[PDB]
Amino acid sequence: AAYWDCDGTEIPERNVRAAVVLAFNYRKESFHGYPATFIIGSTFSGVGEVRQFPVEDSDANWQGGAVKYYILTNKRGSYLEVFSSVGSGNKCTFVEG
Repeated sequence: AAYWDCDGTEIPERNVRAAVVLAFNYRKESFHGYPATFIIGSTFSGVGEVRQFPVEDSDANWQGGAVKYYILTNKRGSYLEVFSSVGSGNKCTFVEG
């Protein structure tokens, strides 16, 4: 199975896919503070509405507390990236299989 490598920790692909659909399920900042929204006129304007929603490295979906990893996505995931809440090395790498 594919996965994302976040600074030496595997984020399961199914968790990222779950975060895409959860991100667009909730009103802005209403599910334990998330999702963040980036609407028309924002730095994401050209890709359509983008949302930020946290993701776990474990067999669970996020629902409160510290945010260590997160996704950015548009509704269809035609834009989809995964990040860790660190500095320089924040972007996670997609690994096929």
